[PDB]
Amino acid sequence: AEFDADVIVDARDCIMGRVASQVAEQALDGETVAVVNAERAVITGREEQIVEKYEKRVDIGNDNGYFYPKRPDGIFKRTIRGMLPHKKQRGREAFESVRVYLGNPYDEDGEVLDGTSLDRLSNIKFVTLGEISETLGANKTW
Amino acid sequence: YAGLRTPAESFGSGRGQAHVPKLDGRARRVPQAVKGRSAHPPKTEKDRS
Amino acid sequence: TELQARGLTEKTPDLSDEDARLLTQRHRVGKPQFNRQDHHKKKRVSTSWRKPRGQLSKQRRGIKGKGDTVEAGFRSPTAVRGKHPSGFEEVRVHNVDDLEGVDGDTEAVRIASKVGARKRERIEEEAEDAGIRVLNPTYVEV
Amino acid sequence: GISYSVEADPDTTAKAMLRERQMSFKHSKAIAREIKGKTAGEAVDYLEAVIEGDQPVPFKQHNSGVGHKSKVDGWDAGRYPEKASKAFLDLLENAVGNADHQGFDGEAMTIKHVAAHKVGEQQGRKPRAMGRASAWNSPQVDVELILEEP
RNA sequence: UGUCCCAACGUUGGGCCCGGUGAACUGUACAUUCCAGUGCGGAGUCUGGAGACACCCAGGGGGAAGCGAAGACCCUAUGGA
RNA sequence: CGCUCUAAUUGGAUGGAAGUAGGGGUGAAAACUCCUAUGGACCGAUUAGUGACGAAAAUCCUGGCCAUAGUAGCAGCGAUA
RNA sequence: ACCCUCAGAAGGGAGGCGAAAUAGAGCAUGAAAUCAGUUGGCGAUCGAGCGACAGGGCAUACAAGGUCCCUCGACGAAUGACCGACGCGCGAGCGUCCAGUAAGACUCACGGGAAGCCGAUGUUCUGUCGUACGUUUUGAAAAACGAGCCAGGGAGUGUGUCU
Ligand SMILES: [Cl-]
Ligand SMILES: [Cl-]
Ligand SMILES: [Cl-]
Ligand SMILES: [Cl-]
Ligand SMILES: [Cl-]
Ligand SMILES: [Cl-]
Ligand SMILES: [Cl-]
Ligand SMILES: [Mg+2]
Ligand SMILES: [Mg+2]
Ligand SMILES: [Mg+2]
Ligand SMILES: [Mg+2]
Ligand SMILES: [Mg+2]
Ligand SMILES: [Mg+2]
Ligand SMILES: [Mg+2]
Ligand SMILES: [Mg+2]
Ligand SMILES: [Mg+2]
Ligand SMILES: [Mg+2]
Ligand SMILES: [Mg+2]
Ligand SMILES: [Mg+2]
Ligand SMILES: [Mg+2]
Ligand SMILES: [Mg+2]
Ligand SMILES: [Mg+2]
Ligand code: NA
Ligand code: NA
Ligand code: NA
Ligand code: NA
Ligand code: NA
Ligand code: NA
Ligand code: NA
Ligand code: NA
Ligand code: NA
Ligand code: NA
Ligand code: NA
Ligand code: NA
Ligand code: NA
Ligand code: NA
Ligand code: NA
Ligand code: NA
Repeated sequence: AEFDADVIVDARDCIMGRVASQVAEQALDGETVAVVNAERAVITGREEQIVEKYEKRVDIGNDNGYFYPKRPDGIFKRTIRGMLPHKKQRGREAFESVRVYLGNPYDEDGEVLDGTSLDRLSNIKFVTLGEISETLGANKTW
Repeated sequence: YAGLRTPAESFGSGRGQAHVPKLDGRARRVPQAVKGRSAHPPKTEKDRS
Repeated sequence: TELQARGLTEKTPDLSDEDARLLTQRHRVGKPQFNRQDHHKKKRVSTSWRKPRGQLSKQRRGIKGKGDTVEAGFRSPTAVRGKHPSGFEEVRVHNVDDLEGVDGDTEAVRIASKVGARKRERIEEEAEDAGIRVLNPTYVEV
Repeated sequence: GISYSVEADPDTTAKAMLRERQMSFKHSKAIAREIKGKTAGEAVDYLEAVIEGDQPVPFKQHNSGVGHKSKVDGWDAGRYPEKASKAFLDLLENAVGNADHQGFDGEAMTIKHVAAHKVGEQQGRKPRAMGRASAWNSPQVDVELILEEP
């Protein structure tokens, strides 16, 4: 609820990792960022394998635990954490001043970062974060 | 004979104690033991002339 | 009604341009503490410097982060070695006769701690009249 | 033996002490910590309740194996050191006594400072299996109390 | 015939809470760890990740190659009996 | 570099020595030195000598002390008081 | 001594002696380990050889250290441009000139400023490096060996001969 994002990024039809990479780089420069339409972000690859990885991540674990998100919500955020030294003071700060949302709760339309967009016309081997989540068993709350 | 006036002996291994000669459970004779002999002491024999 | 130290407390020595620069160098550069390795891990191990002898010693092996090892290269500038931070060359003084031959411009005097208050007073007054500074002066209420 | 570790203005201060008391040095800590800042009069009431077992002494440092007590506040473990608490009534009885004999209102005096110190042990020996013997000592506690006008 | 199928309930003394008394083993240091990897090839401490708010009570003992004993086996000594 | 005692030369101390605590300055350093407090009688320097002369270690020796812990035991016995 | 307290020849308080009772009875001094109370720093969302060197927060009576901060300016090793002009390259971009110029560590001078202020000390945060020490070992952080901690003790000496 209410997040003064100096920058709002739209992930729709954007390569998750390429977005995450830049979103990290900015948050570490002190920028408050909000990622919008997570459920519509995409990651290239053969769907079947891609789901095997993510599914393997949900299954990993023991008493100590290995909490892995199922919602395209977390998925994106965990993807971004992996690009920040989240256990240092600086990093945790940069990670906390960032937020990912399902769809868009703002009025403004997010911008599209350069080099993160995927042309659906010249591309068929890719997957939607949402699609991934539905397989993992999440609750399509979007 | 200073420090050598006793039958102290070492129990050897077996009680988690260092191999030091003991008597009535008190270490003795050896140089590193309080009341022990003086390793290299002053000597009458030495020629100080 | 307030304390006032006796003698030329404010006196400064006159140094050639080279000495003064060399003095400033010593004051700027400084030097490592050179404390005995691991003196901070065990109370029975004091700070007094001892050459690490361990065949596997991490210091003796020069592993960055484990401390500097005493070397000649660490010496202070020939021209300023031993000088008080003021620029003066100290002279240990035990009585009034020790004040004889002392250049009040190049040297300052330090009264040994053993000397009593009676003898101190005499030393402190005649030193001043000789244009010499007393590094450890007596504070009298004036 | 100890000496007052704090400075006390004689015109507004009453002093007292216990010497070589063979009691729990660990309970003393607790009790002292607890009653500090209280009024000699509130203090006696408290300790008498502790002795009655209706009030418990927070055991914050020396608490291994100690059971929780619903009445402790902000903490969980606590007991009722009666022996140590009785020794503290004597101390207080003495300080309120010196307080009055000096013209102050004893009971109404704040407990400015109160500290226990372990001054030694009365050494004892306990025979054990296998023809061996071991320690079996008693701690000797000293305790300083400084009352002060409100 | 409760040795077993297959365990149940009960009795007494402990255990648990309170007052009093009051030890010992053990301790290089640090220490909330887990999964992998690496390393003198069997890591709470290295490396990558994961997890982890602090303190306390009871428990049964998985790990600390847990504690206890300078290995009795084996070989070596120009050792002993 | 530092320690003990000797000798020659030469200094300091009840107008407060040594030692100790905290603190300032020098030396690459062994170490030297000063300040404040405590202490209340001894203490140095230079040179030449002297030697039961420098410790973090030896399951080292002796003493003292903490965690363990307000923990185990103060129940178990055909005599349950 | 006396007085108050106390079951009390205990202890405590007040008081007396003495230069000193923090010289009060195992009583000169009174270290370290370590304990109580307390002050500074840190602190119940966060990672472990406990630090070295840098650089920040907070804290600090004097004394024994007195420096340090910002404008400008002087000097200025190695290194060394932007912009603009012209010419190349499919392109990223390069060449020539501007120019070995501007810049460039330290040091200094004028002016202004700081006294918790500079150093330094205590604690804490950040960066870099960092799995004790000694020993055994080809190889030790080692799941190889030693120590709970501290203090004091603890290991090339004498005679004879030779060189
Ligand atoms: Cl899990
Ligand atoms: Cl991290
Ligand atoms: Cl495609
Ligand atoms: Cl040299
Ligand atoms: Cl205790
Ligand atoms: Cl310079
Ligand atoms: Cl030798
Ligand atoms: Mg002897
Ligand atoms: Mg130390
Ligand atoms: Mg319990
Ligand atoms: Mg027997
Ligand atoms: Mg890790
Ligand atoms: Mg063996
Ligand atoms: Mg055999
Ligand atoms: Mg034989
Ligand atoms: Mg001479
Ligand atoms: Mg050694
Ligand atoms: Mg236990
Ligand atoms: Mg019966
Ligand atoms: Mg004494
Ligand atoms: Mg081997
Ligand atoms: Mg020694
Ligand atoms: Na991909
Ligand atoms: Na999982
Ligand atoms: Na004998
Ligand atoms: Na002789
Ligand atoms: Na505790
Ligand atoms: Na409560
Ligand atoms: Na409570
Ligand atoms: Na049965
Ligand atoms: Na276990
Ligand atoms: Na031992
Ligand atoms: Na600091
Ligand atoms: Na070894
Ligand atoms: Na080692
Ligand atoms: Na190993
Ligand atoms: Na022990
Ligand atoms: Na020796």
